[PDB]
Amino acid sequence: KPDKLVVWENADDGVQLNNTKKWAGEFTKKTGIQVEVVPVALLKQQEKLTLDGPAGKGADLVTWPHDRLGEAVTKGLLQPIQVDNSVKNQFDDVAMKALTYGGKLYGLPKAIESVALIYNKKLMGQVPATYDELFQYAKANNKPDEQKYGVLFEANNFYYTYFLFAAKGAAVFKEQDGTLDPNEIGLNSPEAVQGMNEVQKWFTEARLPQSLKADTVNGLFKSGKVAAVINGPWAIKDYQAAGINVGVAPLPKIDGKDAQTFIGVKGWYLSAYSKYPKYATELMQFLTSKEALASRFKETGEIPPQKELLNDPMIKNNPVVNGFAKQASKGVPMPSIPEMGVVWEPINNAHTFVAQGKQTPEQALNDAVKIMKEKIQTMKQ
Ligand SMILES: OC[C@H]1O[C@@H]2O[C@H]3[C@H](O)[C@@H](O)[C@@H](O[C@H]4[C@H](O)[C@@H](O)[C@@H](O[C@H]5[C@H](O)[C@@H](O)[C@@H](O[C@H]6[C@H](O)[C@@H](O)[C@@H](O[C@H]7[C@H](O)[C@@H](O)[C@@H](O[C@H]1[C@H](O)[C@H]2O)O[C@@H]7CO)O[C@@H]6CO)O[C@@H]5CO)O[C@@H]4CO)O[C@@H]3CO
Repeated sequence: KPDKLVVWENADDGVQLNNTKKWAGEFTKKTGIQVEVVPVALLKQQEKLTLDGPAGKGADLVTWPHDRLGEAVTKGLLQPIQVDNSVKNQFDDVAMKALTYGGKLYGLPKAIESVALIYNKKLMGQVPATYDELFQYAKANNKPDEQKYGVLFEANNFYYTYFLFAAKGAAVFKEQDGTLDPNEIGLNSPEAVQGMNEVQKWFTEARLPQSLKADTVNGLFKSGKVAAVINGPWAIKDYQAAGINVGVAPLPKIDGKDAQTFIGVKGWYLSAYSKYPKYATELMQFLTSKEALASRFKETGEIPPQKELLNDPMIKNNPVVNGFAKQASKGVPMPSIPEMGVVWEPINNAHTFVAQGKQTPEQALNDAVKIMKEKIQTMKQ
């Protein structure tokens, strides 16, 4: 049997899948090892490997945002990768430690990301100076009965709403000597309730649709109906191909200070179930070379956390990229400790309850954290 590797890439039916297909094709051309690039939705890949991995049907290389890395490692999904110091030295510090857990490196980075204010230059000449101005802009221009919006975003999704919580001094996990305590969830603190109250206002006063999803936000912006969204670098190519003259700015200052968004790092990881860890790691290196990631940026629009590429004027001074870099500079990497794998469902459920007017900020957050704590007592080895 000739050598074959399997790779799971995001199922975007577009730029990300095509770019990975290209470079895998070049690896096969060079090495003779056949590589199949299979589209699997990025946020479904970990759950799919949870089943297919032990079943012996999993991919050799997988990819998802770094926040669930600790969870993945604890569950035995991934193995550390063996690369030279020279290969490591080519990538940004923040990205490399985000893919590092328990002193071990679990991947090589493809993209570093933060949401920012993405606006339609034909609808919005100048960005609002403050969050208060931004919210008033939404309150005046969000008219769902005529398919028109001033500001639209996934306000039912904690990934996006995080800056509202951070503004009030809320944290996902408390500052117990860095991050050395599984029981330091801060998502039902008084400050966190202040953040969730801000979320509530977007549905009660800015009349944002209930049960929002990426497709709804993106589709409406692409149709020219929305002046501004809070979204990430992943949506740029799609917006530009929909004829939008896109501007990117850091989120307007909230309570007088810089907005603190999450920073995401997406890397390639090596499955613990891989029958060919040597060859797969070689493919991972090939897919994340300077040449590979420079091409990836050109096609996908996703910012590669490669040291030389981040300072490439072609990428660094790109007006679209610049806005995202600015916002990311004020942001924090998502937690990547194992207990992050218990956070997302309850907290997003809490956003849903408040958005629907079913539970208050306080009640929703209290219920969510109780659920989180209970689930942590069913985790690990
Ligand atoms: O079109 C959007 C999205 O739609 C589908 O996603 C579903 C998913 O299939 C459901 O299982 C559930 O998701 C779970 C996740 O599975 C779980 O990991 C966690 O998710 C959190 C992430 O781990 C965390 O990093 C963060 O996510 C960011 C992400 O870092 C950003 O890069 C950006 O993601 C883009 C995706 O990479 C891209 O594949 C696509 O996503 C699809 C998804 O593939 C598909 O299966 O587009 C997005 C950009 O629109 O944004 C996300 C945040 O939206 O935060 C999430 C928590 O939101 O928890 C969720 C919920 O329990 O629900 C999602 C839809 O929300």
